[PDB]
Amino acid sequence: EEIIWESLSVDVGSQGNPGIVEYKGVDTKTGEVLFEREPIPIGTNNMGEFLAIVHGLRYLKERNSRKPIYSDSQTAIKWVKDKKAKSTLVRNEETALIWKLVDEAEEWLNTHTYETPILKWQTDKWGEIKADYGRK
RNA sequence: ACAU
DNA sequence: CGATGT
Ligand SMILES: [K+]
Ligand SMILES: [K+]
Ligand SMILES: [K+]
Ligand SMILES: [Mg+2]
Ligand SMILES: [Mg+2]
Repeated sequence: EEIIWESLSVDVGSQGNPGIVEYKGVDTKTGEVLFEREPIPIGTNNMGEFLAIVHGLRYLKERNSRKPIYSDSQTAIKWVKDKKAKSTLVRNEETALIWKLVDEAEEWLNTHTYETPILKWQTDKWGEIKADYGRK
């Protein structure tokens, strides 16, 4: 603790895993929805969590904001740190779109800088992240 | 085990 | 119960 309330919180939502994936980012303090990605027909939870963080980085950088990002995904936080999404999802025609977005997110990370802290949301202490989809 |  | 990940 404690929660850094001046922050952006992101989360994935899905219908199946693998399944339809979407994500959104919210103001941690107010819950205001700041961005929401159109659903992607097939992806994994972790790909979506990764895309949500990278989109947050891009959203904050464009707005000259130094706020941190919270994610509840140990996996996606590590993938962003490594600039490499180590997903097991088959690459095929059905998964081409999510894999294109993941490839492009990695490419963005490899061509841009940021100081944004990427912080673990401590669900066990604080409850569900503010960007959660309320589906579980 | 832990994080989803 | 199933799945994605370290
Ligand atoms: K949920
Ligand atoms: K969770
Ligand atoms: K497991
Ligand atoms: Mg999550
Ligand atoms: Mg959630």
